[PDB]
Amino acid sequence: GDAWQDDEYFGNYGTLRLHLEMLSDKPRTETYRQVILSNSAALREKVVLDLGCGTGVISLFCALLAKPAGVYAVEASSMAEHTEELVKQNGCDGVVTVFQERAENLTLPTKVDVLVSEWMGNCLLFEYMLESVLLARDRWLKKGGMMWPSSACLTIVPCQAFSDYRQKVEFWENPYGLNFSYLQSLAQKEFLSKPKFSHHLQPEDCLSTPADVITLDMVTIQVSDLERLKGEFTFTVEKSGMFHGFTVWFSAHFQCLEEDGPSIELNTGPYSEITHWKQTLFMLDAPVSVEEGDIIAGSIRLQRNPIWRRHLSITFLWNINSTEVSTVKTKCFPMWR
Amino acid sequence: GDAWQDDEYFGNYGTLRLHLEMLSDKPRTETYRQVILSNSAALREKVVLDLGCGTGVISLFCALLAKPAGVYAVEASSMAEHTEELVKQNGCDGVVTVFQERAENLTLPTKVDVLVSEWMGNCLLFEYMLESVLLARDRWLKKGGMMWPSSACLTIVPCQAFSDYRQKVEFWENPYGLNFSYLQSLAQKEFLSKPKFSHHLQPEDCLSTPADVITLDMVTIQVSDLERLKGEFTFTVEKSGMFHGFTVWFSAHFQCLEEDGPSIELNTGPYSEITHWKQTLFMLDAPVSVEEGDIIAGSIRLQRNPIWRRHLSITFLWNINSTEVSTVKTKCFPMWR
Ligand SMILES: Nc1ncnc2c1ncn2[C@@H]1O[C@H](CSCC[C@H](N)C(=O)O)[C@@H](O)[C@H]1O
Ligand SMILES: Nc1ncnc2c1ncn2[C@@H]1O[C@H](CSCC[C@H](N)C(=O)O)[C@@H](O)[C@H]1O
Ligand SMILES: [Cl-]
Ligand SMILES: [Cl-]
Ligand code: NA
Ligand code: NA
Ligand code: NA
Ligand code: NA
Repeated sequence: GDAWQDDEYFGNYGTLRLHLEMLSDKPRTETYRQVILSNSAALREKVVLDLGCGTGVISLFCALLAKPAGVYAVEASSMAEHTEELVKQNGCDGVVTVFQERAENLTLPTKVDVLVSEWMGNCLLFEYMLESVLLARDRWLKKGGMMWPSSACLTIVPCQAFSDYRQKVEFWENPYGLNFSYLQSLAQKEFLSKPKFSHHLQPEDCLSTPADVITLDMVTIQVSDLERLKGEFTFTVEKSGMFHGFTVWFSAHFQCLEEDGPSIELNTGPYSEITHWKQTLFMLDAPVSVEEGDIIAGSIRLQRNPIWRRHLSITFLWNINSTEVSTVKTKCFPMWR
Repeated sequence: GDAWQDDEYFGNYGTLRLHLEMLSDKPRTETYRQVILSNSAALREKVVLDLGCGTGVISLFCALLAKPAGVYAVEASSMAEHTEELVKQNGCDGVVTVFQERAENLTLPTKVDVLVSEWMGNCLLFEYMLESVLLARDRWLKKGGMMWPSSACLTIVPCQAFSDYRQKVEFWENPYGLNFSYLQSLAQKEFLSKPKFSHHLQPEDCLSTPADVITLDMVTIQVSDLERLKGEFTFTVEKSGMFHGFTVWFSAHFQCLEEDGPSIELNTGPYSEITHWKQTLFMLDAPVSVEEGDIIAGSIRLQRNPIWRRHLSITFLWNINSTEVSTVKTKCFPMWR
């Protein structure tokens, strides 16, 4: 409710702006289309729950690209009223049923064989729609049923971010020949203490090979596991450069309904086609130069905000060519836009 | 106060984000630098009022690139506390005095010879800082004194906007093969009823030569003139194309202090270097095809909001190859972000 900021959250999803962004994201939307196509024969006579269907696009993929026994399209925002009309104008109202309900207070006619949802936020967990997905899974997913995505993982890499640091911090040293360096302290707090959403990381700015640090198993994960997620990492710097911070993204995996089948992946990283999530940048307070062979090791922690339940803080701990504790640095980034 | 949303307006100018945007705007900031340089000798022993000085950059241009008798740097936001320190760290605290005051409640030691300000908003008038500038002019500018800018004008052109109309309106006809055309009515209201700030108009999308429609004389204009500004226009379409709407920008002119001197111009239009204002796009409800020789004539009206005094509505009236009144179309755009 108020702790979930549901008025603002679902109010935003009642306008076309966010849905235009999702549907204009071709890698994202086509991935879900490909999952339905790759599993078309296996979906026949299955009951599908599309949790948070928005405009209903995923439900329409299920009803038009396969032959399920039924599709339950669930959407809590005011968009559901239009989704019902869209389903009917695409000739699917006999298979797709629209429920204008929250997953938490959901009443469905039957349990389901497949629960498909697009719940991933920035750095995977932001806004914690995953909680709603897990609650609907526990109540409505039949034993042996399929979660789509079936697993997800958080991936990070040490990176260079020259343009960001120069434009936001070093800029103040001599703009037009004026000494504005007195503002650099304020610039570090205002521009570097928060994550930068919609960062486009270039491959040449990666200082090492990216590593998966946290992996979520969508069948076994529980709501209580989401309060604090942690992963260790150790990076060998592969090219000499400037360590400005960490870039974070995620992947989502869609297991085939049949063991012998194709598994489909949605990757939001720098080596894949850009998505509306792009990547997320976490700047250090001060950059440090590094050379090939340097070891950057530590951990990342995603700590859910105890009061504002759609928010979290991301804490990096890292050490460069060292194991001691007096050398360890840490920075905590509140995840707010 | 509340009708001026001063808490939010001056709160925004208390952070570095907006000042970084202004100072990173090289055409904007260098223009004011060039005005000071071009008038350096004429500014000697003059008293200068920098109204809304922000970080104090314009005041520092005056004290460092000329020899004025004194510079009054006035800033109502919390940035003024830092501006005072910036002035001192640039060795100008003997010439520049910082006043953390609103122009409306301003108490200066003397009247001034020059009133310089960067007050222009989107479509020139947005947020109506010009009102504050005119009130300070009436009280503090000596007779014969100089306003900088000394004049400004609003410029518009009929234009093509294919990408905007396709991405926001036509997109819904067949996304991924689905018929979402039922959403086009909602898309027209959500995406086309409001102005699009930060539009980058390309030269090849101009359907005619741009025309100045409203011109403001900064010495003679009065606050009461700002309630309703109107200008007529008539465009001969120079290339066959698609009439998607109107693009609007402005120019500001800086008269030399001496008659025989260079006059300097800041232009935010498509034939000039891009500024942080870019241009502003006003989309029609439905595009119309036009051919070379077609006449698009009508008027534009900037009507100040009577309640929310930093806002306005922009009303276009236009007619294509016609003089009658039953053929006239009109669209009113509320100026909100
Ligand atoms: N607890 C909940 N119950 C029902 N719907 C929810 C929900 N939490 C989020 N949603 C909805 O899930 C949607 C997430 S965005 C994805 C929309 C659509 N499935 C697509 O892929 O294009 C939003 O419309 C949001 O309103
Ligand atoms: N009525 C008023 N009194 C004092 N300052 C005002 C004002 N209205 C606007 N301002 C200030 O004027 C500034 C406008 S932006 C320009 C800042 C600076 N002169 C530069 O060119 O970089 C803001 O800092 C704003 O706070
Ligand atoms: Cl300078
Ligand atoms: Cl399809
Ligand atoms: Na409904
Ligand atoms: Na991976
Ligand atoms: Na002060
Ligand atoms: Na002009």
